[PDB]
Amino acid sequence: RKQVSDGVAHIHASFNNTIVTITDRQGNALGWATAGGSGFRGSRKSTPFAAQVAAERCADAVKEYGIKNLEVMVKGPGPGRESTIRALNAAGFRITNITDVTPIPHNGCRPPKKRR
Amino acid sequence: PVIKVRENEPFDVALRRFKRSCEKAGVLAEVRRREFYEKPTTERKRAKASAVKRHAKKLARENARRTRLY
Amino acid sequence: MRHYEIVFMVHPDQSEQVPGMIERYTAAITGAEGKIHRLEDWGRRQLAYPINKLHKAHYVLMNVEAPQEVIDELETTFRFNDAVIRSMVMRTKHAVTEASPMVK
Amino acid sequence: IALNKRARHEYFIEEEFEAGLALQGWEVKSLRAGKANISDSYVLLRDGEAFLFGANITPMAVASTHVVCDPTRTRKLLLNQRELDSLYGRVNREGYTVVALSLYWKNAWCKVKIGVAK
Amino acid sequence: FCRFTAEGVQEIDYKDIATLKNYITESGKIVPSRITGTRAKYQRQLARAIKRARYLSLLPYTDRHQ
RNA sequence: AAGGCGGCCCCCUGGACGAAGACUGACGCUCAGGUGCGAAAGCGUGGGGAGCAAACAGGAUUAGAUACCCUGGUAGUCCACGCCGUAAACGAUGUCGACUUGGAGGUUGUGCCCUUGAGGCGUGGCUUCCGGAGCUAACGCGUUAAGUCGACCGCCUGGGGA
RNA sequence: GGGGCUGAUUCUGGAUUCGACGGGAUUUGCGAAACCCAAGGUGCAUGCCGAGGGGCGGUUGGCCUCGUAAAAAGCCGCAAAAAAUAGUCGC
Ligand SMILES: [Mg+2]
Ligand SMILES: [Mg+2]
Ligand SMILES: [Mg+2]
Ligand SMILES: [Mg+2]
Ligand SMILES: [Mg+2]
Ligand SMILES: [Mg+2]
Ligand SMILES: [Mg+2]
Ligand SMILES: [Mg+2]
Ligand SMILES: [Mg+2]
Ligand SMILES: [Mg+2]
Ligand SMILES: [Mg+2]
Ligand SMILES: [Mg+2]
Ligand SMILES: [Mg+2]
Ligand SMILES: [Mg+2]
Ligand SMILES: [Mg+2]
Ligand SMILES: [Mg+2]
Ligand SMILES: [Mg+2]
Repeated sequence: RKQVSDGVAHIHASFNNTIVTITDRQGNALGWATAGGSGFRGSRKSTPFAAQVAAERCADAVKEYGIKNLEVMVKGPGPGRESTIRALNAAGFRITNITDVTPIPHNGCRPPKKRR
Repeated sequence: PVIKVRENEPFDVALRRFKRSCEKAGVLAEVRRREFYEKPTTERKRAKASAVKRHAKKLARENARRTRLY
Repeated sequence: MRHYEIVFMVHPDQSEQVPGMIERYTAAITGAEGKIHRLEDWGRRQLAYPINKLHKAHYVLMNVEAPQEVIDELETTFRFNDAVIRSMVMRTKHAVTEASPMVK
Repeated sequence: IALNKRARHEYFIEEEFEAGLALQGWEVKSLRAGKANISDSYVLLRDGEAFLFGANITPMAVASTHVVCDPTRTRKLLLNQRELDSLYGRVNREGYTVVALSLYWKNAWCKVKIGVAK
Repeated sequence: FCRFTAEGVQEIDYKDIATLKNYITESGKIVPSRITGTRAKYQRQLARAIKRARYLSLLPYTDRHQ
């Protein structure tokens, strides 16, 4: 394939599931791994251990493109905002930027009704 | 909150700096506040109750510490 | 009259038409027996965000005393002139004389 | 001469050291102007050896406002190798509030008599 | 210790972009009066100046955005 | 004024408040009937329709669950014209006006004093908290009164039935 | 068109911002990595090896110790100026 050097990480931690996706700099998603696919279902995958083993599955997924640099764009609230990039430090690609790309509307579309 | 790494700064320190920066810039707090639609009467009423408790503690600590208790 | 204050950004490829914009808008203001007080070309400037997929822009400030009809003629010619991306017209109470805080 | 009016309403002082700064002669034409400040003269003492914080350099500004001496300058204080071990151990734990008590001279410099206000 | 009352400025201009960058923060928000110390009238004129600079793209709407 | 009003810019426009002056010279207050404005939901006509979402469908929990919770989802929300005239339309406190110990702040002017640094001495308007005598069934209100009074208006005479 | 006023310290004057934080230098007095020097104090010992340790990470290329296989020392951030966790009950 095309063994590129730099990658970007996308950590879409939400309130139930945590998805890690190594893309390139340009935008094509190279590899991905989910905390729901990494060996859990239902109650377990809203814990940051599930996020860190999702990042380990993703390290398996792109330990062959020659990724030697990796900036991380975390998104959303929930479990795996911090322990996911802890696991990416364990995986060992270099981290330059740790940016937060959480979509905050400036009072835009109406959120749903409050769960009793 | 784009946060670079600087040289001779280990990643535990860089992640702590990102943590405290995102926390004080208010991403978690604002997603938890904009998850569900807090109806405008509950907005005004929660604000009034927060103002009541804020003024009440900031007055009542003097109104309780003006004496001895031991 | 009033004290309108017009500050507008021009497409960076049309940056050499801009002295023609200076002359034409000065003449279209002064022909209505209306004064014109200060006038600055800030030059090209890098933007905080891409406005219409574009990252440098040519800033022009002017402070005009003119009637409202020729001010609104200037506003529709700003909206129908392609070279200008954004244009603000702010009604100030007092007419200025001094220098802008950015040029220094 | 000068005086601060931030904590002038507020409390008194327990300790007195003859700790003046060595404020430079880039500000003589603003020293002999009258516009007083010893404003926000909180000093913190550390491995930088008694950094004062944010000294407003007298905005008369006769030097065409580029560089008179500084907009705000940090500067150190004139005490002993033993007194700046005592005050070192006193200051370097809690983020204290200290302040100058006056602005006068002994014919050479602008003398500061420091003190903490609990 | 409001700097507008400490430098006596009558009407706050919107093109002193460094003195507005003092009062926007790391994300592009507006630091409140609990953190600066401005009197509320100059805080509101400051907020209007920040909105005019943000529409004129002198300042950014958010530090992230492109 | 009440409902209410929240990015920025322009056009039209009402009101308030402050300062020294000037002026008209009781022109004032309240107001039955009468009129005007009056959130949201609703209706009519015609547009729009991203989100949200009564009705509705499916999934569960349940003894059943025509509900909460989940996945969808049409009215409606929105724009212009109208109609309805109702709300715990609340400060559960009609308007106007006078007099009566104080403190804490906020807000918006303004006078003076050396703004001698981000001060200090007063006068206005508006506004939230604590509280005195007074009052009150008590709670509490307390110079913005539920205090002491005056003018005019509205309303109540046991709970249901209603 | 000249004279006086700012070369701040009434000049025949010696740091005096007592000692700042870093100096190029000298007598004094006390450490073995400040030292000539013992077997001067002291013996199964020595210099240089290698490797591992506070709820978590970092820090001494070193504090402590060990020899054919894995263990005990000194310090920081981990919110206390408004703050972090739970379906099933009808009479
Ligand atoms: Mg939901
Ligand atoms: Mg008369
Ligand atoms: Mg009537
Ligand atoms: Mg409606
Ligand atoms: Mg309709
Ligand atoms: Mg119907
Ligand atoms: Mg329709
Ligand atoms: Mg639709
Ligand atoms: Mg009714
Ligand atoms: Mg209401
Ligand atoms: Mg109410
Ligand atoms: Mg009523
Ligand atoms: Mg009575
Ligand atoms: Mg009371
Ligand atoms: Mg009464
Ligand atoms: Mg009563
Ligand atoms: Mg029964």
